[PDB]
Amino acid sequence: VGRVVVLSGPSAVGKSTVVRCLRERIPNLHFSVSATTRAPRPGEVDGVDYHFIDPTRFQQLIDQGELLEWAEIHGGLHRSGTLAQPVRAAAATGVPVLIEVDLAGARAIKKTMPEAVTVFLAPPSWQDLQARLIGRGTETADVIQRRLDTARIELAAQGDFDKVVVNRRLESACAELVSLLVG
Ligand SMILES: Nc1nc2c(ncn2[C@@H]2O[C@H](COP(=O)(O)OP(=O)(O)O)[C@@H](O)[C@H]2O)c(=O)[nH]1
Repeated sequence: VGRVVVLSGPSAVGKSTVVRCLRERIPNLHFSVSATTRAPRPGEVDGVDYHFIDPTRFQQLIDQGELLEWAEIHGGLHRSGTLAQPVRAAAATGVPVLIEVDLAGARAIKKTMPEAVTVFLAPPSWQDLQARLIGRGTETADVIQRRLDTARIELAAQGDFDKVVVNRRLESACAELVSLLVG
């Protein structure tokens, strides 16, 4: 049976890098393909980038308990979420599964699939995260303050997760995640 790992963290401690490294390291890793009700962009392939479904069908899936989690995107322009069945089928086939979501999505997945392993990717320090959020300083004081407040709230509840991987260095953080996925 394949492990299911749920990767989350602060909304900007940086995850598309770690995900890329993980997919290169584990040749048959299944990266969960979310359902959405927006339309495809040119270049997007149904079943690969998203599972493109229509608003009516998505509501069916909600009511039948077929989403591990879902949310309204841009205040309800459309919806996106994680489908239970592909994840369960991949795991029963023996293939490891990675789900990458925001913190609210990860909290919801722990309820619908408790055997999933939740991992919070933390920064090596507060000062490290703060420097990245100031960045080049092209954002106003009010926006930066709001991002610093948001990060503190999100960091303060890393205890709800099963595992904390501290992102000190790409190669060791990615190594720790490989151990969880195929160990
Ligand atoms: N909770 C939930 N949100 C999702 C899911 N997939 C994508 N989203 C959100 O939809 C938004 C925009 O999607 P898009 O611009 O195509 O690229 P993305 O941001 O990397 O997913 C992001 O804020 C995501 O957090 C999902 O499976 N579940």
